[PDB]
Amino acid sequence: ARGPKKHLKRLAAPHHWLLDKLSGCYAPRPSAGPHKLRESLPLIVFLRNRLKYALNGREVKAILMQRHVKVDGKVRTDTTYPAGFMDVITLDATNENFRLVYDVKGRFAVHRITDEEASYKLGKVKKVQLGKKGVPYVVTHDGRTIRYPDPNIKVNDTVKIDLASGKITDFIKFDAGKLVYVTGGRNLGRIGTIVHKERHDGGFDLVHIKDSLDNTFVTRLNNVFVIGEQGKPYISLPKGKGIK
Amino acid sequence: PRAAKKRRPAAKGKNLSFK
Amino acid sequence: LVTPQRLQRKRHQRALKVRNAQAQREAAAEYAQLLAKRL
Amino acid sequence: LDDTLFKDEITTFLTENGSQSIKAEDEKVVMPYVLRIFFGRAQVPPTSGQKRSRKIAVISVLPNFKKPYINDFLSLASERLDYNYFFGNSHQINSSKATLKTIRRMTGFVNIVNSTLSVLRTNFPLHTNSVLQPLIYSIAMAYYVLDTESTEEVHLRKMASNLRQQGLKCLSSVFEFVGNTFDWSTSMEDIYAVVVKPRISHFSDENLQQPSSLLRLFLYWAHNPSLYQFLYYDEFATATALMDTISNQHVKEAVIGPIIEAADSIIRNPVNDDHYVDLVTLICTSCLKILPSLYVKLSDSNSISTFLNLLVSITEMGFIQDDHVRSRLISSLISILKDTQKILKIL
Amino acid sequence: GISRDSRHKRSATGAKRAQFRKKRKFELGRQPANTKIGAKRIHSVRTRGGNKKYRALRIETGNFSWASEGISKKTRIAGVVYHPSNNELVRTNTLTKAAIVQIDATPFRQWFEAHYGQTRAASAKIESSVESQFSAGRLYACISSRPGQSGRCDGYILEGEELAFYLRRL
Amino acid sequence: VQSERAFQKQPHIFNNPKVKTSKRTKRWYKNAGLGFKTPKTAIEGSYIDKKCPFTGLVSIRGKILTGTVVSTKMHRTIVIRRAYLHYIPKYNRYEKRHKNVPVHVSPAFRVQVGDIVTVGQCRPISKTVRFNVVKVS
RNA sequence: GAAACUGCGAAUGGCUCAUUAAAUCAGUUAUCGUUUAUUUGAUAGUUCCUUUACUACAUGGUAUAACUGUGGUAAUUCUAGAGCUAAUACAUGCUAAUCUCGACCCUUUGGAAGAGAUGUAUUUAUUAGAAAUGUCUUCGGACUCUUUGAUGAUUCAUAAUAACUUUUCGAAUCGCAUGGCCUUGUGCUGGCGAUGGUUCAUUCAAAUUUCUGCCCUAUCAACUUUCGAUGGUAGGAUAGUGGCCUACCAUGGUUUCAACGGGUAACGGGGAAUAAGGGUUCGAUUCCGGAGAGGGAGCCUGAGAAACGGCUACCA
Ligand SMILES: [Mg+2]
Ligand SMILES: [Mg+2]
Ligand SMILES: [Mg+2]
Ligand SMILES: [Mg+2]
Ligand SMILES: [Mg+2]
Ligand SMILES: [Mg+2]
Ligand SMILES: [Mg+2]
Ligand SMILES: [Mg+2]
Ligand SMILES: [Mg+2]
Ligand SMILES: [Mg+2]
Ligand SMILES: [Mg+2]
Ligand SMILES: [Mg+2]
Ligand SMILES: [Mg+2]
Ligand SMILES: [Mg+2]
Ligand SMILES: [Mg+2]
Repeated sequence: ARGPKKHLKRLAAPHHWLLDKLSGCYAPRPSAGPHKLRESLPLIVFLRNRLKYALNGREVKAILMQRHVKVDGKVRTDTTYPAGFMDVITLDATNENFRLVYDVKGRFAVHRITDEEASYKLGKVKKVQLGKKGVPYVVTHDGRTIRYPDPNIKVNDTVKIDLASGKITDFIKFDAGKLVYVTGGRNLGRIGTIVHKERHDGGFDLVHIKDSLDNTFVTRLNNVFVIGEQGKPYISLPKGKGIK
Repeated sequence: PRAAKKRRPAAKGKNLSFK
Repeated sequence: LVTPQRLQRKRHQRALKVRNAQAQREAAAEYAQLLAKRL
Repeated sequence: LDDTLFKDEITTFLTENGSQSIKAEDEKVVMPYVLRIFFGRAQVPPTSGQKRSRKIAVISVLPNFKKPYINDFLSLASERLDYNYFFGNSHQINSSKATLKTIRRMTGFVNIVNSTLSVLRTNFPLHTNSVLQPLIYSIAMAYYVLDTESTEEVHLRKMASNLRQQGLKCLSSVFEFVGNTFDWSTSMEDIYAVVVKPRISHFSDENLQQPSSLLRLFLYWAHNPSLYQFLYYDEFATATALMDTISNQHVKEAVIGPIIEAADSIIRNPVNDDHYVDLVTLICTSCLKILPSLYVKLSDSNSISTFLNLLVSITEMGFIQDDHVRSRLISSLISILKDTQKILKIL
Repeated sequence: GISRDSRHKRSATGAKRAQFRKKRKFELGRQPANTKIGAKRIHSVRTRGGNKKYRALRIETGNFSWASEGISKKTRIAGVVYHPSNNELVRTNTLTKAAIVQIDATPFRQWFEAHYGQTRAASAKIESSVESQFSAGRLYACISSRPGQSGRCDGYILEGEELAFYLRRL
Repeated sequence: VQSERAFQKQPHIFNNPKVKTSKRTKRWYKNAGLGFKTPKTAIEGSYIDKKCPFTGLVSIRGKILTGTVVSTKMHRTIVIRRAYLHYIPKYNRYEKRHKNVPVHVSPAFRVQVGDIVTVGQCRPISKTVRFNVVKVS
């Protein structure tokens, strides 16, 4: 191709969206945004194929541009806006709040949450670096840059971000015994406690995770998201609690 | 934190017969 | 043409710049206090 | 005049010994035009990097010029500043001249002199009517405006404060660079009466934190025997002022070390006049009293040594013959104990 | 016409590769900018993305740095004396990076005079050959910029082992 | 070290003639990581190399390979030979194959034809060189 | 609200399989080797600096379309002269701040005499980036010292000094609505949005790139190197690494473990058929990637094209 692609065909779309193969020929291509294309759920899919409030497209469009939908507390009007893991979708008119969290099957689940929990989110610290004028900042998994962070925050840690102000309220270090969520692979959606982090210089780091049932599984570090300490998650968990 | 309590369906089936 | 709307826009822009500067300075003071506490 | 070619033209046209430089016969006619042109460029506000660079270029071409012509550029700078009446009368400022406009014209004049001094340094041409009196008159206005003006004109007061700060900096620079070369016998009285004399009363409490331009000014006079007449004026007011900084409780080490180096120099530089004996007695007897507390404040090993270097310097000149001087010297030496061979010889 | 593609070249084994595809824009090249000493002539080049490059067709002045003194001054260019890659560039007085060039000594001399006040003494002591160059009026300098890219003739004066080496080569 | 037209130096490493603190010319060096010890000859040598892992502007990253030196006839580069067994499923049998890899070698290492060299991956040094010697044995 | 200017898109999609035998492609790596429109998140008070002889209650044609009018051609999404007029087009250009200490009073919600400091963008050079186990105290607390982060790894991030630039940016833009202060002035201040703009990160991408894996042919055994083949240094060019090209240097590189050459009704793969298992054949063709638009060659525009329902030459 001579430039960026703009079309996504249904068979080539992510499997977890659960799009009918005979409904059409194309699938909603997620626009550029906070999350990866393959790891994002466009708002059209959420409103139509999951919540069933909309039957089809321009009704999703109309819902959006009445400004009823808020992603992380901000109004969005793009049908293919790439909402992703741990995004808060608020519908004031119906009085609903949702957090995008995969189920054990590995697909985004419709998980209703309270307003108090909807007031915040968690971000995995992808990067920590000094900016211009000697200003430290942290880049999270959703592309949020937060300046002036706590010094104790390092990469692979998890920062609790307040949506209204976009500031860090608390943080969780990456250590053994922490409660952890799998965000990719075949173990995608499972929840466990850290046991060991195997380190390979110049290679991908591997982490061992033990579930509440004492079953153990190993996963790459890029697929790891701390959510709390064992027995005290900082967010409400879907049904099944990431078991099996 | 606990998940939001489930809300019962607001609307229910309504029935009518004629002719 | 010079109209009150243009004056309002210019004044608002100046106010926005000064407010941003003040907010950034307050954040810097807060972080300095935090690191003073840590050290 | 063209902005795009302005830089290349200077290095091309005005460079000394250049193939395309102006011939010696034609310098007289042409260069007055050059000085006026460069003066216009120097007046631009330095609001961007390009604007800052152009100002630097204008001041950097001055060394190419011969000394009489560099004076002409300075004379053009001071032409707008009207100072003849001030020195014509008994050093009194006129109220009408005291305005924001006049301060701004002073501020522009001082800055270029600062830039010219930085470029030419010791080669800077210092002439009376071109530079010094417009400089001395400029600082005179700053004191006059600051004292007379009410608190309402915060804007005017700030500019006077800025002009004073640059004026003192402009002074302390010229004293350092061309001070030994140029003769100040004519202007010693005017410099003291207009600049030093107004502020001697509060010199002490102002300069505790770090060296200042005017404090640096007194130190340079202290180090140089020829300029002790500044220290002699008004019953050693300035020399007493230097000491009353030291006598203060909260004086910091940064200002301490320089003064004792100056005080040590005065001891080590005998001068043949009656006032010198009075000065050294005041400088010495003053230093001895406050020395022990100063040692406690010090935090640098080098700063310890300079007190020893002053203490030894007292010994060779025989001030120790006095019963008071010897006793106070001992009180300080025991404080040091409470370099090593330097202590031993004094004992 | 100019391309940087590696497909046209023979394989490591010596096999003659066949044309995989037509020439592509992202692997392009452009004509050299043989910068020469003379009245400044620079033209911009629109490059990949929104960026721009400056082409020095002619330049007579440049900023040169006295590293030992830690100073930088703008100076006219006298001429190219020695270039390690091509003597033909020296013959044609072509300007490129690493070229050994002669520069006027007036600004550096005047700065030395203002700072040290000598035509303190220990600090004013400088290596002998560069002082001889000051006496001559021209200094040997190495261009550290790339005039065909940034449009500048900026560099640093030779010293020490560098100067001895290039003096031997001269 | 100066057997060439252009003076050969470490870029942006400046020795001050005026200060003259140490007789030795100032040298910059780095450790390439991955537990590869930097030899002292690189630290206290006299060579200059832009493509050296320890004194040049090159970083080792990616695959680390091992091979046997088979040619050292060019300047500053060698050719190693890696052997392996490819599996033919139809005949259910293995067989020997090889490939020759050209690898940059620093003068801090001394290699003859026959030793085992561990090599690290870098940016393309030349037309066919994409590796660099990092440990001789 | 026609027309036109301006902005964006037209580089997506669709079709086909010509050419291509370590090439594409599959799996698997790297960018500490580079560009990246757009999306998302952050991000820029520089007070001052003589001609203030002063536009910021807002600067020009250094200008034109659409439009009026007169015309050329057999003919085309051809256009000439003259006259007008706009910008988020083009080109210019501004308007009493904050922060360190702090004598002295005063002992706090303290006042501040005064010593000090002041954006970005490009280029180069340089620099940084590593027994206080005590005393008092109100029993708390105070007294002296600390002072960059990351990677397995860097000349990394970032900061500092000196200059440099036909050199940038730092809002002369727009919609809705008319709130608050007063010394009552068309005075001061002020709300919700859109569109722009430096840099960083993120996102959609692009380009190279690491290792392993291709049908037949030995009645193809030596091939590549004169006209770059292998490597070294320097330069040029590239968004950038690199013989990609130039100059000079050495004589190198692959191969009976099949190099090189030749054929291929050869795009590759996910897959399809058959088979008990091993195997054999097909795969242009609903999905991923690559190339092309009759055949070669070269380019404008734009973030992105060597584009062809864009342009220029040559052949049929
Ligand atoms: Mg396509
Ligand atoms: Mg890594
Ligand atoms: Mg247009
Ligand atoms: Mg073939
Ligand atoms: Mg757009
Ligand atoms: Mg016209
Ligand atoms: Mg060649
Ligand atoms: Mg074919
Ligand atoms: Mg196929
Ligand atoms: Mg194509
Ligand atoms: Mg056809
Ligand atoms: Mg476009
Ligand atoms: Mg074409
Ligand atoms: Mg067609
Ligand atoms: Mg097309």
